[PDB]
Amino acid sequence: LEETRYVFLGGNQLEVRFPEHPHPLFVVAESGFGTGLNFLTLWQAFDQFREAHPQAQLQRLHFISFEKFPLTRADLALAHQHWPELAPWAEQLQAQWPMPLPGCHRLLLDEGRVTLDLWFGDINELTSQLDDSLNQKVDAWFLDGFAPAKNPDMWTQNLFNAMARLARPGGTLATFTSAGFVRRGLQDAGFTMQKRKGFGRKREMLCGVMEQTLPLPCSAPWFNRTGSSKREAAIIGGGIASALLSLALLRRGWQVTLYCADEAPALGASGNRQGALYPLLSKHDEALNRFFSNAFTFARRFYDQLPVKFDHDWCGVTQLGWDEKSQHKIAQMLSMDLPAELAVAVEANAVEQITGVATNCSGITYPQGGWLCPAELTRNVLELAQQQGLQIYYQYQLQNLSRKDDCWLLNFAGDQQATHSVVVLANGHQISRFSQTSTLPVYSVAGQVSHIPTTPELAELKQVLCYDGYLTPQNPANQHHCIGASYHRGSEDTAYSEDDQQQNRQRLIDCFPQAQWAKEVDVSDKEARCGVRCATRDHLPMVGNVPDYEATLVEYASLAEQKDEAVSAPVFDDLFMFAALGSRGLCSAPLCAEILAAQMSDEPIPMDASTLAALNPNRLWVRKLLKG
Ligand SMILES: Cc1cc2nc3c(=O)[nH]c(=O)nc-3n(C[C@H](O)[C@H](O)[C@H](O)COP(=O)(O)OP(=O)(O)OC[C@H]3O[C@@H](n4cnc5c(N)ncnc54)[C@H](O)[C@@H]3O)c2cc1C
Repeated sequence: LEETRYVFLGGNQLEVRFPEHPHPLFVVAESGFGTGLNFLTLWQAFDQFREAHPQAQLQRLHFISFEKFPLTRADLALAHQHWPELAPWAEQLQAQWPMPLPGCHRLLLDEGRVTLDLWFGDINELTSQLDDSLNQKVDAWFLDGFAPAKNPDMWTQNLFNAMARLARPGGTLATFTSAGFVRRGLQDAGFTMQKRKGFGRKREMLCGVMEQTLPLPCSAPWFNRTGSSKREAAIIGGGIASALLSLALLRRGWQVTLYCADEAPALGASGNRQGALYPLLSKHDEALNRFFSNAFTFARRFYDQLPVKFDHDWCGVTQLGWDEKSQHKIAQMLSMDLPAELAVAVEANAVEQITGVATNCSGITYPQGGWLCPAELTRNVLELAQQQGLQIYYQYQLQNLSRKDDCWLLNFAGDQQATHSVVVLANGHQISRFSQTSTLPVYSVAGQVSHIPTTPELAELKQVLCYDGYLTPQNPANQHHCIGASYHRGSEDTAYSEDDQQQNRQRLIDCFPQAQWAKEVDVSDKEARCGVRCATRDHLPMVGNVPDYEATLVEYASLAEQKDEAVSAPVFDDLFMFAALGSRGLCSAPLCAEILAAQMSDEPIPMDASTLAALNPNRLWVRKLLKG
């Protein structure tokens, strides 16, 4: 343990650099996370640092690391037992220890003080897939793992080059090994290397620093994500998206203001009483599946950590093949062989025990999922945000935006205007109401969810059912269930429809004609909540810089043939969008808020270049332009 401190903290001059670090955030990357020893050690060091030097500018730690073969958290725990001194940190690390899914996993520890990005996979396979936003963001490197002798496999020119790419100018690195090919390899990668006495009986150790500013690669500029240098932003919003975002920004030292068109928040699509938390898995869409898996697990972690009162139960969500198409989608999902803590098959006989209700058919189950009250969540997250200093103006409806020299002029309804440095459009299905956004491949889908009274037999239902519509367990606070899914493409109408009311029960009955419990559902009270989803085909949100449609057509007019020498993606200055959350919003919103707030602050974004491109707003125009 003292050798850990020596090698990795000492080798990077961290205890000295910290209090002199002229930035709010410090970024550290690690070739393997192993048992998490190095990270815990560093975390302790960081806490001691903050405790001893409150005046210091550096308030936040960011730690990126890789593990190819993660641990079961039981083994992680009893591994952590060897170092009792670190317990108070390790416990936290365990509390949030992520599920063994591929890709990037963000953990928010110590209420944001310490951010950990765990990438599960082969580090050499993953360096390729890392996002450009990560280039030169790394202040210090822990090059660690099994000794080069006895495991040369990890130590490759690939790795050295990658470390060189991510290390910011003046950034450092340290490793326990003095091995030659490592030194010369790191020198080829562009580091300036120095030997240093090893710890105790061991021999010389290596540490170096990047003493030059290398050229930044920018592989595919049409997809690239830029932030802002300005720290003051306005959000147009009042739904879950805006709330989560505002937390994420305030956390990062942003001065935030929210304008909402309605009297209160959560009167848009986020206004439901009960809504379902679960991932959309795809076997044949890589991005979609990656994103929903990681965003779903992050979502649960986040919701657990979030210090807010909101009705909810994670009771598990069960999805039944009631017919062919469904049985088949389910089948594919089960064919992709995923950890059972994510999704697992359920036979028709087990279905009654698990859901409390007999569907007379098999299905799949997401055990970590459930229902939550989105309206209460949004409302209360916003309240928390105001405490944190969020400035909210209700009844401000944004009519149009104009770009002045250093800012954005916002023109609202009712003769009101504001002026802000940065602007984010969070406003839901109305995202397209502005000239800058009018061409976006998003569309309105109105929908109606019915509020039904609970009954002794329905009270037996322990999980959210997903069939054609969906039926939630009752929320005991109101003694009702939500049952829903009315779907109208192209419709912005929020008016109650008796047709939809009736179709909500109908779908259920139709899916389980033999089931007595289902006949219990009673919509006769004409009670429902209606809202307008903003959707895309491909089913992913649009999060990032608002692209300039015309410029994007003019430039890129060729692309194709001309893919080199291309300009960065044409974009409006300091204008970002968080939108097209679909029907899956409670799942995607937290990690999106993270991705966007990270992007705007020029910090590390917790996701790979591909899935990120899959989330990008200029997506369709760009891929159509790539060919004809
Ligand atoms: C019928 C239905 C069922 C759903 N089921 C689920 C579910 O099962 N699981 C799940 O996770 N999600 C569900 N959702 C929600 C889905 O996730 C939505 O996409 C999500 O609620 C979007 O929230 P948002 O913050 O992006 O926009 P919204 O919640 O619609 O909020 C947009 C906000 O922007 C404001 N605004 C609009 N224009 C302006 C302007 N010009 N100036 C100022 N303010 C403006 C509005 O006041 C509004 O408050 C459901 C939604 C509906 C309608």
